[PDB]
Amino acid sequence: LTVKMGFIGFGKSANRYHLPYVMIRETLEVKTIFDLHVNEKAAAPFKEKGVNFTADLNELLTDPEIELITICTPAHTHYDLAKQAILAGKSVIVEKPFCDTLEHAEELFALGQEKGVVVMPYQNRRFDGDYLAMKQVVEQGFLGEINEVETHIDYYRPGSITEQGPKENGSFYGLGIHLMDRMIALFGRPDQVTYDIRNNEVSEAVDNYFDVDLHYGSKLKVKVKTNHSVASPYPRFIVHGSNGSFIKYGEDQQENDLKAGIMPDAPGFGEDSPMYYGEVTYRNGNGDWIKKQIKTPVGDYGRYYDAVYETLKNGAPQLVTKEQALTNIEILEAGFLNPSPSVYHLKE
Amino acid sequence: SLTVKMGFIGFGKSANRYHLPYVMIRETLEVKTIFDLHVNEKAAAPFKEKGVNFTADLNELLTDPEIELITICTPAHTHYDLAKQAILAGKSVIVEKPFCDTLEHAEELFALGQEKGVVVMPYQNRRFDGDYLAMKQVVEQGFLGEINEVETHIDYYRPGSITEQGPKENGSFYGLGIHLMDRMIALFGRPDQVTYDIRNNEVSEAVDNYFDVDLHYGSKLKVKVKTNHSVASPYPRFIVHGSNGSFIKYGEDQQENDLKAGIMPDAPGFGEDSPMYYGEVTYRNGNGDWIKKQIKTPVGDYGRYYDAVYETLKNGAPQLVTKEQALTNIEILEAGFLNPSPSVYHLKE
Amino acid sequence: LTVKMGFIGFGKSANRYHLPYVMIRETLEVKTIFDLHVNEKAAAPFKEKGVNFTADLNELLTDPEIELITICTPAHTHYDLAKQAILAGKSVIVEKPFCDTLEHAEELFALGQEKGVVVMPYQNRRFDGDYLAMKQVVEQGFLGEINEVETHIDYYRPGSITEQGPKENGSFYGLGIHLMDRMIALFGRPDQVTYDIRNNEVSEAVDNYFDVDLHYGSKLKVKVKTNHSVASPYPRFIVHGSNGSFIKYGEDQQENDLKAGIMPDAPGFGEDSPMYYGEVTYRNGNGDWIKKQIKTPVGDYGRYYDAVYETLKNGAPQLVTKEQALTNIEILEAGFLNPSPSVYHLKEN
Repeated sequence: LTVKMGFIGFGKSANRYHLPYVMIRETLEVKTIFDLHVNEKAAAPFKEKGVNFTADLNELLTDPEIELITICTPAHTHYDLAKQAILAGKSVIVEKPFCDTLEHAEELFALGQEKGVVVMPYQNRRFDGDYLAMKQVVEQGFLGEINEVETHIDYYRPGSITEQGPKENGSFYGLGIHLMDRMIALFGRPDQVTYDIRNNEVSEAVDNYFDVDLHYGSKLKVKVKTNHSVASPYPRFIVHGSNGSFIKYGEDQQENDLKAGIMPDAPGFGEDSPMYYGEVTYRNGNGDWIKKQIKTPVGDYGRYYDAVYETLKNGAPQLVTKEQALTNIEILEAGFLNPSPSVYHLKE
Repeated sequence: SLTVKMGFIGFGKSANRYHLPYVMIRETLEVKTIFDLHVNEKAAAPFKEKGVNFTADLNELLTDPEIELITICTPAHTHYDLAKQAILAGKSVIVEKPFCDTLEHAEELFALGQEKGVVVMPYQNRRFDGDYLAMKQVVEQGFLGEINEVETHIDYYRPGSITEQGPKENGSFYGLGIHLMDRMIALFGRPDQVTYDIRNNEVSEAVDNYFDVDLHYGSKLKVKVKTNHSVASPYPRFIVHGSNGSFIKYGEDQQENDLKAGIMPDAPGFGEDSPMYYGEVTYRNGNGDWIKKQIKTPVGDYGRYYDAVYETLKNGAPQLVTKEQALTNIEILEAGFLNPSPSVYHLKE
Repeated sequence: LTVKMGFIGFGKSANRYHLPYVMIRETLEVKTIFDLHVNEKAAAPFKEKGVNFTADLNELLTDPEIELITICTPAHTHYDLAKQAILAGKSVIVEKPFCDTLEHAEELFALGQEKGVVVMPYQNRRFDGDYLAMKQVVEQGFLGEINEVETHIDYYRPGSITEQGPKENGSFYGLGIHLMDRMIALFGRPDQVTYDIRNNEVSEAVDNYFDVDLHYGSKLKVKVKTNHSVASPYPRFIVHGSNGSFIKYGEDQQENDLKAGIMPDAPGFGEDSPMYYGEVTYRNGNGDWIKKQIKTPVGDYGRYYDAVYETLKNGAPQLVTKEQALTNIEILEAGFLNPSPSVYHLKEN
């Protein structure tokens, strides 16, 4: 059949990274959307087609037909709202931040398990085109024993981050979470991490820069990096193995396209530019050098929902696991355990 | 009966190239009869096996109630005369370039079609060239913001090709300008005034083989249609500049070349652009970040002109080429010869 | 022997396009520099080396040792200061605008001739690397009969020019002057001109855009263009002839290097990036197609001064002739005689 879901929040986030992908997926049915201040203007198209709007949370929470809820309200509300949806017996999707403490994250996963429902952080970046190309190469084996993966998210916005505040407001908490998440889901939990978190423009300002390494033994390392003053781009992904390398330039364009007004069903949406296809350079068993492009997999944030669907409807393992989510939060937090630059050994 | 029954007045080169190959593979467009004083029974045989009937009467075509659409591919000088007969006979008409011999006549045809309750349009297949559809897609997606300029070319490196003097109808502006401006007019509308630079840059007294024409829209935007017969290194096929970025596109639609080479519309990758030729957009988002992208060139298919006609006749879709677009095009075209080049012309209104 | 010179103005333009080049040349000796408000800091490096500074103009004009003066003072004051210098028996170099009125320019050229001195507007851009490459290709003949040249100077500066003012402060007077001067120096006086001058952002503001055509008969035209909203650049030069084309991307970096603090004596100064080397695609007598690159000649604004040295030390003919100067002023002014776009026919000369 289909999955009936509801939305807690009808703001920017829900209208850009969620509804567009979901309103096009028939396996998913947006029955109710909640918001204390629903923008009727934008609500109009949705009201037609059949979705119901309300400022009554209880109305959404106690809807016996709704089985999934996505939380898009501002950060501080997530933990409390997630608990209410779990209490009401509905599976839950939480946009970052998942919670503000590792303890609370643990509890959200417990309550979910104790109520027989799925609870997961929204990790749409697991479906960026470039990441998918990188993941595909690593899984296919071409490069052999992988010794290093470098992943970036840079900008040329000098002077954009000058504000002073808590760690929750810097780039590591805003961007680092996405980069590490998809690398963790691929390579697992690292044994140690090194941090270089700071602001290369205004020392005392919240961090707008980070260079974090995830160490797996002595052979493999994954580097997540962000710099707000990069005019000429680094590859989006760099992979080096015993048999070869994989270098991919160009970032997934879903976000930019969405900000420009292009919807998920427009011609060529999520498709990468041939000039940005990653290139593999490796040697086979015979010792010959093979050099080809990897057609970037189609970028599609909607696949996150397709995954939730499979989990709720056909028992498929959930996309984001408790271990991945927690490992991620631990790393994130340890980043401020000691003065940067620091080194941190993962629990257990 | 779900299809649109049509006929053809003329079985010459253009019909066998830009029309029939596309319509004979479309279930919705049923070609019932083809008129022509000299058919060539050999070139016709393959069509008769598919159902189309041939005749040299013309009155047989304009006479039966089954035919509701006629495309005129006959020589230029016969277009007005024939379009009028078809319209008066109660049929919608598609006329190849040129629509008419004069503006007054063009207005008459549109007026007649209107009082007979039928659709009348000039054939504008180049509104479906791949490069054009890419440029059009970019303008519609708004990456470039406020557009200030568009340059569109149809150039060749054929020195010594145009050398004979002749009437305006025989030159490059009349042969290619119409196409270039028509698709641009479809996007931006009727301009305020036009600038003309029309001549032959090899033999002065000969028919024009070169043109650089600017369509002005206010003080902000202008579209430049241009043609030169002595260009070794090609200009981009399209140049679009706006407040937020640019779109440059090299390479031309290959439908024509493929057709000439014997490749039919149903052939593998027909109309598909070469990746090395994908247009490139360079713009900056609201954040101020610069973005460089390639635009997967939309498939070129002149057959969509007939798909649009089908939707207009069978269903109620708006016609592709409007009366305003067609009349604005003929006017600018004729005005270009009103005064000796270089000159400036203010559109009526 | 050297040419003893003086400067009327110690502003930024004098410290950018003049002194850096002249201070590294033995043939040119900078004696005195005048400015109503010279800042000692920027002057210190000059004090030693032997150059004297004065706040009294007459101290420079009455110096019998000086034979050449360069006017770098603000526009409005060019005619008057140029006249005084000439009346003092000095040859002068005037930065744009040469004069405020045509009659005045004619007067200076007359005074100069009367009292045996050289009078010329400063046109350093006749030495931009790209222009010299285009110029070389023209002289060598590869292209055959030249049918068209397009030359640009664009920026991506949306919302930059927003104030209205005299035509004198617009882009055509500011940039067009340089673009046309070097084209006139090569192709001569055109018979008619085409004008498209406006501000593509705020119609009422001073012009920030121009597309101007110089017509040479019916075969050749030179297009000079400026647009402040161009994200993906046009070629710096485009040349098409009966035998081939020449496309040159990439602008001369002297201005940028100077702007960045690099002096003319720095490693590779004036040298072009191999990736920006212009390309010629032409056909030889045998019909063979030859694709070659043209090593961009070294850009060097100081060559304007070497040219001045040769003319007044030896007998060399001056770089900028009065004909070239007056023709330029004419085209410049005729661009505002009628509302744009318009057409103008140069006076029979």
